[PDB]
Amino acid sequence: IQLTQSPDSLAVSLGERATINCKSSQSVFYRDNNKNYLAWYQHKSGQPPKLLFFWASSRESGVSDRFSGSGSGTDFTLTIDNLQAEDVALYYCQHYFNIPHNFGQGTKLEIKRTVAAPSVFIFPPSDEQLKSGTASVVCLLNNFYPREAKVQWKVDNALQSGNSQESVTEQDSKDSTYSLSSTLTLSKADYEKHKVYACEVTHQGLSSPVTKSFNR
Amino acid sequence: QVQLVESGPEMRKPGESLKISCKTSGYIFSDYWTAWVRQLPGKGLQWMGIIYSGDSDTRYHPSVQGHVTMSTDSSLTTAYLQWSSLKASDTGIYYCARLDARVDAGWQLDSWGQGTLVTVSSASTKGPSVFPLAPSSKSTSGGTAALGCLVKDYFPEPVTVSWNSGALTSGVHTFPAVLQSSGLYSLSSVVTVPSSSLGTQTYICNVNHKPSNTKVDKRVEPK
Amino acid sequence: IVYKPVDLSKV
Ligand SMILES: [Cl-]
Ligand SMILES: [Cl-]
Repeated sequence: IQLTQSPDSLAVSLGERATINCKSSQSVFYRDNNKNYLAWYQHKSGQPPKLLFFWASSRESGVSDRFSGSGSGTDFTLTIDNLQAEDVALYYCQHYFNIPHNFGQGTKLEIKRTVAAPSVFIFPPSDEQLKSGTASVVCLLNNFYPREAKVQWKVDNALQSGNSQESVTEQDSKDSTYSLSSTLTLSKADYEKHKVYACEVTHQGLSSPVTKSFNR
Repeated sequence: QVQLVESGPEMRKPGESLKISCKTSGYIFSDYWTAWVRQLPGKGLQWMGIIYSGDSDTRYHPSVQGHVTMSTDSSLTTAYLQWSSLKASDTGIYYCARLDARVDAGWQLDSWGQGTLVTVSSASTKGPSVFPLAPSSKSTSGGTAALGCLVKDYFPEPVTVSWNSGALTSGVHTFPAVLQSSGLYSLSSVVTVPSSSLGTQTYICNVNHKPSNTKVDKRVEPK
Repeated sequence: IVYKPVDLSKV
């Protein structure tokens, strides 16, 4: 038996009701027992899956009063009232009527908060790395919302291309922000040719582009 | 303390054998099954199968059945997941978890293992180089100093990074690994702290890459 | 369609 969750992705504001539905291709309600062979799971970043519900509606010990398990037959529903920041996770319904005990596709719950501009920092390359032969300049955008941020590297005001790599964090469980690092990687030989090393950041929270820079 | 504890991250070549463990403690092992759950990349969970210790009764997902094998050693209170001949496609995070075997009780996964990243590749293992992202004036503003460590040039995942042996934890941002053109991963971990206390506090990242046998404790002095 | 659930209560 296959499970199709709906939606795939969902952005919900802090304090609103979040609704995640689960649909069976067959049916996980055994008429004799009066019980739905189905569970619900939460899966945060850097942690294993935590069980929310089982027998559709019956709640696990320690799980929040705000969470609710509901629905019967084919159609089921997870309902997170008064959405807190820690509820940022992937959500999975799962049946155990027959083998295999298939999980759903996954429902990603994102949190919506107010616009937070990034705190932009820059790190020149270490003397340890410069001795080893390479030079990595890290630019760090710290704690912002929404997710979408651009970075532009400028070596002596000249737009770089092809020599930087970036990565966004997962969304934070306390303050609902994203962070981002970008790493301009050069050779020591090329790094020594130029003076000014700048990181120009664009974001919704910022009115203009913010440049954090230094002289070699 | 209901606790399943799996083995650390494993690295192999295609063709090679591997068995990962799932050490079950703090409850009666005969009361439960032990399931295995593959974490799909991006999003998803494939229920692989289950195994019971006293009976040795195996039930698998019809796709993975034959390709993998389960086994349990009742004396150690441990469950296993063997691979006779690994493919490159086998690479992924693999969880274990308990399923309740009592009469008229629900077969749901209430307690889970931490997870193990099995990685199958012909590429050579390489340990990282750990470079200090030192706090300077270009990372200090508003009474808040930013500092970190740059864990460059490694294979495979994972690198795990703690700070001050796990004592420093609030305000840390261990980023996801970027894949370089060379094939090797690169990664940064940073933290925001008070700029006042940079003189009285020592900040050390504990870079730990189990595949290359690399434990590194790197003190991040100001510049 | 299947009405019997596959039992796994080993006890
Ligand atoms: Cl984070
Ligand atoms: Cl300290």
